[PDB]
Amino acid sequence: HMRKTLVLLGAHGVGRRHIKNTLITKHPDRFAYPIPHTTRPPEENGKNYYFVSHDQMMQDISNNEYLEYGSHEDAMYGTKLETIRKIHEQGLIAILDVEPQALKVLRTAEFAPFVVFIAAPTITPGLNEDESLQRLQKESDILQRTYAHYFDLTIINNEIDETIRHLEEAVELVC
Repeated sequence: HMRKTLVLLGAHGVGRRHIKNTLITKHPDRFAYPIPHTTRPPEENGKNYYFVSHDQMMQDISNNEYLEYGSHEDAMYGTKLETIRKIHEQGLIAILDVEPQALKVLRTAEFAPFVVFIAAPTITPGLNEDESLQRLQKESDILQRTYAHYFDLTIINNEIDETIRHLEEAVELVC
């Protein structure tokens, strides 16, 4: 693989979770998702989470071993670079639905990302113009006008099945 990581940028709720899970479910021999590490007491280590002590996670973060990290209910969660490496070592493409900040560490030969921006729909006959859609479109626009330098491809998510097909075709070509 020339490109080993499919990075999906986009506003929260634009559909990246459905897209990511569908791609892996469809092609589990092609894609994988790096599960997070957490300091939340456990489950099975390595199933949905890797369990780590607070001190160990902090030491690893300080040593720049994490791609992303955050806190929730007195606990910490993060995606470790090593987890992505494991996927690559198996000849699989890692799918990462992350914030643009993650690209600082991901944009190297080691991870070789293909960065796709999944944009909010412009055709919305089935969606109420409520707070959720307005915020989705606002956030999508902020991302689009701020981080466009880093996009390899943009797909407007008007038809989610088409978005998935386009990603499959792009990956077949570029990765």
